[PDB]
Amino acid sequence: KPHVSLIGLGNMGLAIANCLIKSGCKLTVWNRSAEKAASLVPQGATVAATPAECVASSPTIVICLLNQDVVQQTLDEVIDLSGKTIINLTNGTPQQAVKVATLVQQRGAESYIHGAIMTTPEYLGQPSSVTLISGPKTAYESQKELLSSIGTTRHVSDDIAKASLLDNALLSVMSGVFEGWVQALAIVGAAGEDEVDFAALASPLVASMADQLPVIAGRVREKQYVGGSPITMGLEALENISETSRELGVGVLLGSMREVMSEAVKKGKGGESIAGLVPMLTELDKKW
Amino acid sequence: NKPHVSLIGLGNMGLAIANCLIKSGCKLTVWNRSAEKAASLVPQGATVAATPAECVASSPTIVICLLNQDVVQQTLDEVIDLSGKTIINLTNGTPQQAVKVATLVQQRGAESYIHGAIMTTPEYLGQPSSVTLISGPKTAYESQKELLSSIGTTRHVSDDIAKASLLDNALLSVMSGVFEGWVQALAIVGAAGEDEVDFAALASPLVASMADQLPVIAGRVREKQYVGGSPITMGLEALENISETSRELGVGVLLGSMREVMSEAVKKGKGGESIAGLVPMLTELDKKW
Ligand SMILES: NC(=O)c1ccc[n+]([C@@H]2O[C@H](COP(=O)([O-])OP(=O)(O)OC[C@H]3O[C@@H](n4cnc5c(N)ncnc54)[C@H](OP(=O)(O)O)[C@@H]3O)[C@@H](O)[C@H]2O)c1
Ligand SMILES: NC(=O)c1ccc[n+]([C@@H]2O[C@H](COP(=O)([O-])OP(=O)(O)OC[C@H]3O[C@@H](n4cnc5c(N)ncnc54)[C@H](OP(=O)(O)O)[C@@H]3O)[C@@H](O)[C@H]2O)c1
Ligand SMILES: C[C@@H]1CCN(Cc2ccccc2)CC1=O
Ligand SMILES: C[C@@H]1CCN(Cc2ccccc2)CC1=O
Repeated sequence: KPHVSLIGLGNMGLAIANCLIKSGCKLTVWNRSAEKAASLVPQGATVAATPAECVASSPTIVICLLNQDVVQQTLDEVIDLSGKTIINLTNGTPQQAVKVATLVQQRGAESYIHGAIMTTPEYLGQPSSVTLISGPKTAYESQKELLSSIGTTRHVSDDIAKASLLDNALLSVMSGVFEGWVQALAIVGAAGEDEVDFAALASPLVASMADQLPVIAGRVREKQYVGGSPITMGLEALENISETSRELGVGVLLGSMREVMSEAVKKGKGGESIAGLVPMLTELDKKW
Repeated sequence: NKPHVSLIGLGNMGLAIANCLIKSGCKLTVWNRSAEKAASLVPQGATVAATPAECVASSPTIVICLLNQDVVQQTLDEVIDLSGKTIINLTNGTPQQAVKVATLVQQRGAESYIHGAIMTTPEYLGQPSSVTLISGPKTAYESQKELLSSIGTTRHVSDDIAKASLLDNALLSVMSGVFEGWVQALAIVGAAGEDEVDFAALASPLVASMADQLPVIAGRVREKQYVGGSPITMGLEALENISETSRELGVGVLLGSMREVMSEAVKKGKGGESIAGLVPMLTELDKKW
C-alpha cells in the first residue's frame, strides 16, 4: 500500500482521510486536536505526535487546514522535505500559495501542487465532485491516481497559484448566491410562506440566470455595458427589497451591491448594465 | 375589432410591453412623461395620449409599468375616474405599496386591480418561457389571461394583491446576490489576465452544483436544521481570502453584508452552523448589515 500523510482532520480533512483509507493508502495523520483521528484508528490509520513526524512517515503529504497561515505555522519546525511531494488542499489567496510553495521548496520538497475542492465533505469521493489542481503537469500526472480517491480532478494550470485564483472567483459567486438566498428565505419565512414551495418556484428562475452568466462574461470582456436593465432601475428594486424586509421586521444584506450601484449612478454609469460594475471594482482597491 | 388597451410608462420594460401588445393585435394608446419614447410605436398604429387621464379614457384595460410605486401614485393623483377600468400594474414595489395602490384604484371606481412581477428582461418579453407572476382576484386574472399571454407565461400566485410583489422582492434578492458574486468573480479573473468566457464555461457545472443546493438549504431553513460539514467560521475565512485575493490584484470587493452577518453569527455562538443558520440572524432583527 502506498504511504500517504495527512495534516488536518477538520470537516474536510476527515473526509479526505476516509477517502484515502478507502482507496487503499497506508495513512498517517496529524491534527492539533488529536482526538479528531478517533474514527480513523479502527480503520488502521497511524497518528503522528507532531507535524514533523507525520511528514517523515510518507513521501506524499496532503494538507487540509483552515487557512494558509495555519499551514505555515504547522510546517514551521518541519526542516526536511527532501523526497516529499506536497498536495495542499487549503483555501487561500494566490500569493499565499506562492508563499507555501516557496517554503516547502526551501526545505527540499520535490514538488508542490495546490487543489481547490469544489464540494462539501459528504460528497467528497464521488465522481461528480470536482477538485481543481494547479502546478507542474508532470507532478499532476504523478499524483492523479492518488487524487482520484477524492473524486474527479481538473488540472487547470501549471501555475501553482491558479487553483486558488479560480477558487476565490468561484467562491465569490457562491457567496453572492448564498447571501441572496438567505435574504430571500428570510423574507418568505417572515411573511408566513413555505420555504420549500418558494424554492420550487425560485430554482428554475435561478437555472435561467445561471445560463446568462456566460452572456454577462462576454459583455464584460468586450466592455459592452448597454442593455435594457439599467443600474438605476436595479438599484430601485434593491431599495424595495430593503423596505419589504423592514416592513416584515427582517434584516437586509446586499449592502455592498447597493453601495457600488449608488456610486455607479453618481459617476454617470446609471444607464449601464450590471456588466458596468466590473470596472468599478478593477479600477479601485475599496471594500464596498 | 382589435381590443383597446392603454399603457402608462414607456421605459425599457414599458416599450417592450407596448411592442408585445401591438404584436398580439391590440389597439394601443400610450402615455409617458417623455412623450417622444412613443416614436417607434406610431408607425405601428399606436395612439399617444396627452395625459394619464386621456390615456385611461381611451381603453377599458390599463397596463402600468413605471419606475416605482411612488411614480404610480403621482400619476394616480392625475387620474380621477377609473369606472369601467381594469388596472394591471407591472411596476416593481413592496407588498404594502401594492395594498396602497389597490386602495387608491378602488377609490377611483376601478372594476379590478391585479399586480404582476415580470421575471425577465425586455428583450425576452413575449417568449412563452418568460414568466410574469400575477396576484389579485382570480376572476380578474382569468379575464386578462389572454391579453397577458402577449408578454409570455403568467402564473397566478395568490388572490392576495401583495403576493406578486412579496415573491418579486424575494426572487430579486437571489438575483441581486448572484449578480454581486458574478461581478466580483469577473473582476478577479479579469484583473488576473484570465478570459471571462472561459471562466464562465469552467464555472458552469460548479454554479449548477450551487443552484441544486438552494432547495436543500430551503428545507433545512424550514426545519431549523443548521448542523452540517461547512461551518460559517470556515466560510468566513474563505470570504476574507476573497478580499485579499482582490487586494493583491488592485480589485475592490463586494460581499460586505455577507461578511458582517457571518461575523455576527460567530459572536452569537452560531460559528459552527451552516449557511441555513444565517436566516434566523435576519428574521430576528431589523438591521442593515
Ligand atoms: N468544509 C467544506 O465544505 C469545505 C469545502 C471545500 C474546501 N474546504 C476547505 O478545506 C479547508 C479546511 O476546512 P474544514 O471545513 O475542514 O474546516 P474546519 O472543520 O474548521 O477545520 C479546520 C482545520 O484547521 C485546523 N486549525 C485551525 N486553526 C489552527 C491552528 N491555529 N493550528 C493548527 N490547526 C488549526 C483545525 O484543527 P482542530 O481540529 O484542532 O481545530 C482543523 O484541522 C479550508 O481551507 C476550507 O476552505 C472546506
Ligand atoms: N429588466 C428590466 O428593465 C425590468 C425587468 C423586470 C421588471 N422591471 C420593472 O419594470 C419597471 C420599469 O422598469 P424600466 O426598466 O422600464 O425602467 P426605466 O427604463 O428606467 O423606465 C422608468 C419609467 O418610469 C418613468 N418615470 C420615472 N420617474 C418618473 C416620474 N418622476 N414621473 C413620471 N414618470 C417617471 C420613466 O419615464 P421617462 O421615460 O419620462 O423617464 C419611464 O417610463 C420597474 O418597476 C422595473 O423594476 C424591469
Ligand atoms: C461547494 C463547497 C461548499 C463549501 N465551501 C465553503 C463554503 C463557503 C461559504 C458557505 C458555505 C460553504 C466551498 C465549496 O467549494
Ligand atoms: C430579471 C430582470 C433582470 C434585471 N433585474 C434588475 C435588477 C434588479 C436587482 C439588481 C440588479 C438588476 C430585474 C429583473 O427582474
